[PDB]
Amino acid sequence: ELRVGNRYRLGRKIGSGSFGDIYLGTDIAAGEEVAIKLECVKTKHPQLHIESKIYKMMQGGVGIPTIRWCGAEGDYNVMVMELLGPSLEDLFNFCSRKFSLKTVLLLADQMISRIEYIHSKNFIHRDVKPDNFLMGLGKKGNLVYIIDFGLAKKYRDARTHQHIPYRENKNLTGTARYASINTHLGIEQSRRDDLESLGYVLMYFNLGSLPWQGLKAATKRQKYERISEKKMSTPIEVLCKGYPSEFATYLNFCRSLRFDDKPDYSYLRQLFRNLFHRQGFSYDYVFDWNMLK
Amino acid sequence: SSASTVSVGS
Ligand SMILES: Nc1ncnc2c1ncn2[C@@H]1O[C@H](COP(=O)(O)OP(=O)(O)O)[C@@H](O)[C@H]1O
Ligand code: NA
Repeated sequence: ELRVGNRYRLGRKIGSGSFGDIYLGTDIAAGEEVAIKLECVKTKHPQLHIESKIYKMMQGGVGIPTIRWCGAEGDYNVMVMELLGPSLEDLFNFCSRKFSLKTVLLLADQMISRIEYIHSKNFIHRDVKPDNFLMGLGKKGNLVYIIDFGLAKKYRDARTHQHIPYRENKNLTGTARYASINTHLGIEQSRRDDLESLGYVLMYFNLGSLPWQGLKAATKRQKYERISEKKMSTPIEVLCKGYPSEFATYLNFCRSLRFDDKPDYSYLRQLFRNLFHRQGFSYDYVFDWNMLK
Repeated sequence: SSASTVSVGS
C-alpha cells in the first residue's frame, strides 16, 4: 500500500519476470486497476527504463499494453501499465491443456498480427511463447496482448531500414522449447525466427506438448543441444501429423525465409483464415475458456 | 521444466 507517482497505489505481486516484479495497482485519480512494474534502483544493470522506451515505441498498436507512467520513487524504478488478464499458458492449463482448432486459429490470427506490428516498429521479440501472450480484461477480453520485451532488439535501422548483419556462433537467446532451428544453430535472430517460434507455439496448443520436451541432460547447454537435435530430426510433416496441413505449410514457409526476408504476414494469416472458413467457424472471439461454467 | 521454459540471454 505505497504511493507511486502522484496517483498510483501499489497492491500485491501478480508476477515476476527476469527483472523486477509486477504488482496490482490502482490509478486513484481515474478509478482503474493497473499493473505496476518495480525494479530496484540499486541494480548494477538497469533494464526497466529501456523496456519502457520499447513499450513507448510500440504505443498505438492493438494488443500492446498502454504505458500510463514511468518514473523513479524511493528504492524503485516504476513502470505503470494497462492491467492484462491471464497468459495463454494459464488459459491452456485452465482448459486441461486442450484447445479446440477454432481457439488455436482465433489465437494464430491475432498472434501473427502482434508479431507483424512489432516487426513494423523495427524490433524482433525473440521470446515468443505462450507465457508472453496475455488476454486483455473487460472490453479488451477478446484481444491477445504481447508482453516481455526483455529480449527484444532492433533487426533494422529505424532511419534506413538497413537489416542487422548475419552472425553465427551465438549462444541461445530466448526459450529453448520454442526457439527456431536457426537460433539453436547459433545464427542471429531475425523476423522469420519470431514466426517459426509462433508455429511451434501453435503446434504446442494442438498437441499439448512438443516432441522435444523432457529431454534429459547434465547441463542447460547440453539440454539446448538435445532440443536442437530433436527439432532438426523431427520432420514438419511428423510434428504436424493428424492436424490440418496449414500448420505444416506455415512452418515450411517460415523455415524457407531468408535471414533478411520480410515475411508475407498476410499469406500466413490467410492460410489459417481459409482453414477457419472451411471449418465453418465464426470470428466471434468465443474461445474455449469463455465456455468454462 | 525451468531449463527448457526459462528465457536466457539479455
Ligand atoms: N500488464 C500486465 N498485466 C498483468 N500481468 C502482467 C502484466 N505484465 C506482466 N504480467 C505478469 O507478470 C509476469 C512478468 O512480466 P515480465 O516478463 O516482466 O513482462 P513485462 O516487462 O512486459 O511486464 C508475466 O509473465 C505476467 O504473468
Ligand atoms: Na471471448
